[PDB]
Amino acid sequence: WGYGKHNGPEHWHKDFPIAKGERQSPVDIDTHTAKYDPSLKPLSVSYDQATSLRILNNGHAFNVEFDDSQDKAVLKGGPLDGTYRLIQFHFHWGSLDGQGSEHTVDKKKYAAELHLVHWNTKYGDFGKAVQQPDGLAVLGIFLKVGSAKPGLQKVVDVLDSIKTKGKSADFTNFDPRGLLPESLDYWTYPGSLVTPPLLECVTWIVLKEPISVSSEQVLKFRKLNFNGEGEPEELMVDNWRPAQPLKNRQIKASF
Ligand SMILES: [Zn+2]
Repeated sequence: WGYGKHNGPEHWHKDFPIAKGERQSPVDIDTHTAKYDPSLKPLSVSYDQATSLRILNNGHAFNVEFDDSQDKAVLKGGPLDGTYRLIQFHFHWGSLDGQGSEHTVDKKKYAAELHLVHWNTKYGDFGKAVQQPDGLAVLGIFLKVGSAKPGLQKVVDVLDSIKTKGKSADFTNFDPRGLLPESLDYWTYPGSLVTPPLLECVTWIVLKEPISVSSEQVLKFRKLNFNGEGEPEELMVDNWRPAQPLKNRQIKASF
């Protein structure tokens, strides 16, 4: 599985039948169809005590991992019930500024998309959570090309060290609060992971307001390799999946 012509998203179903399930992600968010739900509570992002450990290239993206042995970085409120712990955050981008996001807004595609992954602590470990319908909460943030995101530079600068698959590097004292937009207005629907196993255990929280990054920032992302060290170089670009059918599900808005 990958994003190539032969192992791309159109092929995942072979291996992962759930690929053509009822609550697959990503999706196109029709803003005219989204339902304003007044019963929706404000998001509660507590990341002041966040502990980042490292960054690694897993061959499909680069993940910044956090210490989730305690309620240090959590997400609550909104459409959620109980506390969700931050375990990792990563991105999805394109070969061009014209594509890269997972989710689309009225068919519009962004440069990239940030996923902050949290797991329902009632289930004890990530592993068990991914086996429940209310197992995960993923915070989705759109990235547009414009002005630099100061808070993102610490990450861009470390990319050289994890160019190939299986590389990792210590990445302590990184504050995720620097990647958040000003407003926390969101869209929410019941979905799945956007990559295999594509388990349907995610509660998506898509922020309305995108953050901007400079052309130079996103460009460094495109210098990554899907391949392992000493193998033919395959640039890590377009690690996104085509939008899926909403199939009855309803997209709710907090605004
Ligand atoms: Zn993702």
